[PDB]
Amino acid sequence: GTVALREIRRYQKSTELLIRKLPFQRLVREIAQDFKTDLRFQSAAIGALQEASEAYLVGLFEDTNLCAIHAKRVTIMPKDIQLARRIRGER
Amino acid sequence: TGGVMKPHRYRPGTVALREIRRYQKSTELLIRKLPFQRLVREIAQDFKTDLRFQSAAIGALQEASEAYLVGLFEDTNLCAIHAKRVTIMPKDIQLARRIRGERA
Amino acid sequence: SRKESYSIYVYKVLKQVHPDTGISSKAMGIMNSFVNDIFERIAGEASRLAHYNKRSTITSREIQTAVRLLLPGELAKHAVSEGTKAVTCYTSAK
Amino acid sequence: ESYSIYVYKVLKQVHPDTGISSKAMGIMNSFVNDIFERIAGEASRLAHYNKRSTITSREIQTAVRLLLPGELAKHAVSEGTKAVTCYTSA
Amino acid sequence: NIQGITKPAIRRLARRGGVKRISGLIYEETRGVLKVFLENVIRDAVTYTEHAKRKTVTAMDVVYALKRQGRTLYGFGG
Amino acid sequence: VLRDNIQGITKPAIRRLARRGGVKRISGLIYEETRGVLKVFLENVIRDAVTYTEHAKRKTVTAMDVVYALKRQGRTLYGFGG
Amino acid sequence: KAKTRSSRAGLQFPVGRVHRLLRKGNYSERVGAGAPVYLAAVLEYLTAEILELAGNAARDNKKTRIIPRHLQLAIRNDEELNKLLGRVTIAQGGVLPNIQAVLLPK
Amino acid sequence: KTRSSRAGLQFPVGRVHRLLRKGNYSERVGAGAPVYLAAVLEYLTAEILELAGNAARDNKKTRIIPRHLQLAIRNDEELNKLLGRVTIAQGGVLPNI
Repeated sequence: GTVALREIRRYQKSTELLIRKLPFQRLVREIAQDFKTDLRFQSAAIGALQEASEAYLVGLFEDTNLCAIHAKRVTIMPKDIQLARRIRGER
Repeated sequence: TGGVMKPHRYRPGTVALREIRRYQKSTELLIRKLPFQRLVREIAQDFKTDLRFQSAAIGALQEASEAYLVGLFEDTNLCAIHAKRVTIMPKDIQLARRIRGERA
Repeated sequence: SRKESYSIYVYKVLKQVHPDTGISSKAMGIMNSFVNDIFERIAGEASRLAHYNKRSTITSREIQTAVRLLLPGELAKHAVSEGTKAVTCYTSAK
Repeated sequence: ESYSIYVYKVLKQVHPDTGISSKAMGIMNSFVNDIFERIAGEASRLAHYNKRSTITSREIQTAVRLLLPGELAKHAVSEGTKAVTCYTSA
Repeated sequence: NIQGITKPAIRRLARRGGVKRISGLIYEETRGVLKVFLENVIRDAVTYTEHAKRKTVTAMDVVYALKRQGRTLYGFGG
Repeated sequence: VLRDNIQGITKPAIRRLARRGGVKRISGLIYEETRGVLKVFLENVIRDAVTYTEHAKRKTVTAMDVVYALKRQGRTLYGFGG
Repeated sequence: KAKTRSSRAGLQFPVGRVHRLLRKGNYSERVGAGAPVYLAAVLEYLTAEILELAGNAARDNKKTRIIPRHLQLAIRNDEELNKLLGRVTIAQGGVLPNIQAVLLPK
Repeated sequence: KTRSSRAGLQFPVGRVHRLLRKGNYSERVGAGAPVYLAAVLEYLTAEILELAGNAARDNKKTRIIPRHLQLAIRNDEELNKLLGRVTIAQGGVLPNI
């Protein structure tokens, strides 16, 4: 439990990206391949996608933590994920 | 010996589920017109007086307020169901507003 | 002065798709508001997207791309096909 | 085009001894462009509503009250008004 | 006249959303959030009217303000 | 060709992202759901970005298109132009 | 005989009106010729779909009157139409009947 | 000679006027609109840079970082209310446990 708070304190003060660059790059290319072939990508576009996806996931985890806190639990569950997404309006 | 046997009462929730079906089937306004009109005038008084409010503007405001409140209660019902309760509490209202972004 | 509306055309297409069904005045108002709102959305998206490529013209291409950007799913594809059908029909006549 | 020089001028006005990174400069440029787009678009929308073809100080002022929240907007409106009279008195 | 939004009315509004049980303390909370929402929409409609050089708020200002807040309303001349 | 690459988003990466959000304990079923959510979000952004590239007769996705597209999804990004 | 552009393209919606509104609605100095035809066709198809589903939903209710209730039913019961018209409130449309499963007694 | 010096502003009034003219918003633009818009932009940028410099000073730094901009924006009720739907690149998150 102690190192959980240590990880929270370390990562909430840091600003570098936490998603590894090359798997995310391959993921973006794999997703984009099935819309159009032979697609090129600027590096800045991949970086913008990485930053936006990280910000979105951080916000989703914060709202999910609020939902978990509501049910008198400390562990987040998938039902919290779809609860937050449903209330936030995603389908 | 002229007494009458009583039909007793319904369980808590039966008349609730009935009136749930009845109000979800019908579409009339649920807030009384005149108190809502007075409330809108009281809120509008604080900025600049002598402001006339067309009946259609008050009706549009009432429809928007009812839609907002119904949506908020649907989200709060989802919150209550998630916490293994059937009664909504103000903490669920605050949480629904928090996740919606309405409350900072 | 008068105020234009889409009431007659909505009634015409309703009579085309459902000959035995009429429509109330409130539903006419909702349909008019719906058509106007969709018009503003597509026109604004086309205007923006045209401004991105430093272009001065809204053509069929800009409207088609705006339709693909807004409409969600198969609806877009169906709309695009019919729109292309209308354009070539116009192009086939004079 | 960029707003780099003007942001540098106002930065050295408010903080002569403080520097700024290039990423912060890009952030400032994006922020200024976004705020400009919001205010100008809402002013145009107001001009379209009132059947007007001219954007004057009025619609800009009301767009500023519409978008910016609280005290901020008031001081901004005051600042804009002062600029207008400063323009008018020069 | 915030008390004019009476307890059966707010009970009906909660009932349309499918809610079975109502806490006793929730009514003040619903009155507060309704007041906040009405305050925001009324403020925006009032400044729209003041820009329009008018003394009477019309339905168009209300629908405009609501649509600008992402709460587009159909049926009132939009 | 690329096949089954979403698993490249590692489990410690999801752990770090949750730690940034203040989450104390993590269930074992969170990772697959998180991967699905990330895939949905990426697909939604990439669809609009590739449409913007196709209209301009370009063959490369630029940063501006990705910004414009997230802004069109209500996710405005500062720092990459606009 | 000066034939209307709507009759030329086989549409019911006014091509001239959308052309005038595009030209007068402060978007861009000049407007291409095919854009009003395309926009009118898109608006036609969409209004046809909405009115079709609404007439069907009225038909299950044994009614010959389309009311806002049927429009709300038609919009919310179709997945893609609900996705498109997500953030709109239909006046006098009501709410779809939905009661949760665990909300019910045992 | 310049309109900026006449209005006592550092932002370019001519640039705002040019963007309004070629931005396809309306047919004509009054003379007071670009001056007013430039003044609003200058006041807002001065406010946010002031709060960012204060945050940088509190963090014992001499150069403003996007971390400092994120902290300055998120610690201000009016600014974060204005910028609720904005995610700052390389900004991180606000420390909250």
